[PDB]
Amino acid sequence: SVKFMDQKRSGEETVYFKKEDEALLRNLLANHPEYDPKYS
Amino acid sequence: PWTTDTTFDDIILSQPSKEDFAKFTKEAPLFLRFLKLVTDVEGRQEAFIQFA
Repeated sequence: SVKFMDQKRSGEETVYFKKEDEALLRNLLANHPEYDPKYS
Repeated sequence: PWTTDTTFDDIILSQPSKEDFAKFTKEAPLFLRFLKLVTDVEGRQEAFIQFA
């Protein structure tokens, strides 16, 4: 129950925020071109 | 060569305008590398950002 809930929580959070980080990595360089080293 | 939308003519006889001229898509990256170098030297990246 303890390791159960902990690992379930960790996996769910990991998946959710992996998706969110993928989306943010997709949409970063457009909205913040001053950081893109492609343009530097 | 055959085209369904374009026609070839003499520039002085046609007196074409900018919209009468035909448009195509050109690949940037070979030019964009040199442009990146030149802009990184000259110190004007806003223009590069707009153009890119």
